[PDB]
Amino acid sequence: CSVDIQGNDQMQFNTNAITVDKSCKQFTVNLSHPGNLPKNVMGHNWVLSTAADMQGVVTDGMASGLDKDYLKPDDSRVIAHTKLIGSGEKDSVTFDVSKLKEGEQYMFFCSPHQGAGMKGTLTLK
Ligand SMILES: [Cu+]
Repeated sequence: CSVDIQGNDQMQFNTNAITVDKSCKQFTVNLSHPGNLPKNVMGHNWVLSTAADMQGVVTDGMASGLDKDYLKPDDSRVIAHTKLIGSGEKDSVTFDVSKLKEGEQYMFFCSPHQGAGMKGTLTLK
């Protein structure tokens, strides 16, 4: 009921498909950032929404800027998220699996780099 995920200096996560076992009550993502670039140059977060909500979350988050960790404050569309991290920093987020529904499509992404392809699927199994 946990996954370790890395975001690197070239705007890539080390996975693009996360599976959450449906028997898990909570799920945890441990985000880290190998590489050498600091947060105000190549910062990453990990953000979860429905596939439908992803674009809005990214557009509104980018507009919110670096000091808001590239996320719209109190965004109802964001199921779970970490803070923004630079190289050598780490952050974890845990969420209730009850927040995911069978039949729905979910995406994870880094909001500042989602447009550059830093995204993937999250699926219940
Ligand atoms: Cu990123």
